[PDB]
Amino acid sequence: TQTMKGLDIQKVAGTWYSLAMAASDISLLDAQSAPLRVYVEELKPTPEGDLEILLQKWENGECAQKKIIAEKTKIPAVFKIDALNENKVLVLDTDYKKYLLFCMENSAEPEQSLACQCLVRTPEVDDEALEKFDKALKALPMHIRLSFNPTQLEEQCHI
Amino acid sequence: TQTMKGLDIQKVAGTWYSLAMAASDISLLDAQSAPLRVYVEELKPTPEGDLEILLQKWENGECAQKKIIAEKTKIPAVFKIDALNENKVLVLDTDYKKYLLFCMENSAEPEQSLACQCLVRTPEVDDEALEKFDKALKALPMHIRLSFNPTQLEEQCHI
Ligand SMILES: [Zn+2]
Ligand SMILES: [Zn+2]
Ligand SMILES: [Zn+2]
Ligand SMILES: [Zn+2]
Ligand SMILES: [Zn+2]
Ligand SMILES: [Zn+2]
Repeated sequence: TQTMKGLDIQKVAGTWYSLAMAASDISLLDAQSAPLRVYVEELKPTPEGDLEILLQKWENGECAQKKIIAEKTKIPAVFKIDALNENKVLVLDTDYKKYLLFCMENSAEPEQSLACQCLVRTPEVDDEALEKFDKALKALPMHIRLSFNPTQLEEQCHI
Repeated sequence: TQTMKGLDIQKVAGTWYSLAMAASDISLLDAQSAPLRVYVEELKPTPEGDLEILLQKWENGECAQKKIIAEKTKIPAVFKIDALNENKVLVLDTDYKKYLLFCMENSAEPEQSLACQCLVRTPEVDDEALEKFDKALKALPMHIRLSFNPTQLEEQCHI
């Protein structure tokens, strides 16, 4: 799994939308109740160089907002978390203005816990971003891949 | 959507397993409760040239067996059904001995109803069949794609 070189984490700040999702195990994304079925609303980088990830997630028959604190590490573009039974956030690529690709995994069991997403800044299907997502997914052993249509992209998590 | 030329429907008879699934709309396969989340157990061709499709499907908190009668039509490899809010079964390709690729759709709304599967005769992940599945999927506008691991392939529909 190759991460991004020369990530300036301050420039990913602002609103985002989850466009596409992929995972190594089907049950990680199967249904809205799935453990890693999460929709990113906002990335908030901190002065220390950490990354706060604001997202929506299905729980108790409703979409609830969660904040995840990703601590920076000695490896660039890799952040430590303690949520969703995952411990690492990996930023694969971003142009800052349009798209951002990232993955979540558990270091102990990366084959059974790898979930990757393609984010966009506006709720519009960007074919360029999807091409870069699929290109990055070639090396990884993914068993499920999702891509939201324009309607679903606007709705994100919803009942 | 291009169907198979020279299909001998008698030779698809016997046990099958659903290896991979793809659909044009996410909600068609999202979760076991999804309308087109079906697992093919057996294909039974009839003397008239029809195709009985035996499958398992989630309903009322349990996997229930369903039989679908696919009537042959003036087009080879295309069969008429009246189930799952679909009206057509399309056989894309098969070698008879290992794999079979097929799709289901509603003629009225093919973009919102297209669901395609890759079947294998034994519960073992066949990379060759998946390559042919993905090759056939290139032309179609799929928004979700699933591929079962060895464990899931053996379980098919299960609580
Ligand atoms: Zn601070
Ligand atoms: Zn910190
Ligand atoms: Zn579409
Ligand atoms: Zn008969
Ligand atoms: Zn008949
Ligand atoms: Zn695998």
